[PDB]
Amino acid sequence: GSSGSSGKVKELNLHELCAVCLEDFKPRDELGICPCKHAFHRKCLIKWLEVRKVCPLCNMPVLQLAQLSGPSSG
Ligand SMILES: [Zn+2]
Ligand SMILES: [Zn+2]
Repeated sequence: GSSGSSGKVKELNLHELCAVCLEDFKPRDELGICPCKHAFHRKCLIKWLEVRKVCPLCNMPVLQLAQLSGPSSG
């Protein structure tokens, strides 16, 4: 964990924080958006998907993309 509130900190407050790692999302790292209106770290997701092929937020089974994006289905 983190403990040591000290020094001047200037980090715009937001209402969006990862669920797997629980760390303020950063632009430097790519963000993957899910069909459940939930975004996560390209790493957090990929990994979390291995141990649990579900969303750590809504907890919905995301195996196949229902939406008709491309003929890459079959
Ligand atoms: Zn994360
Ligand atoms: Zn979700």
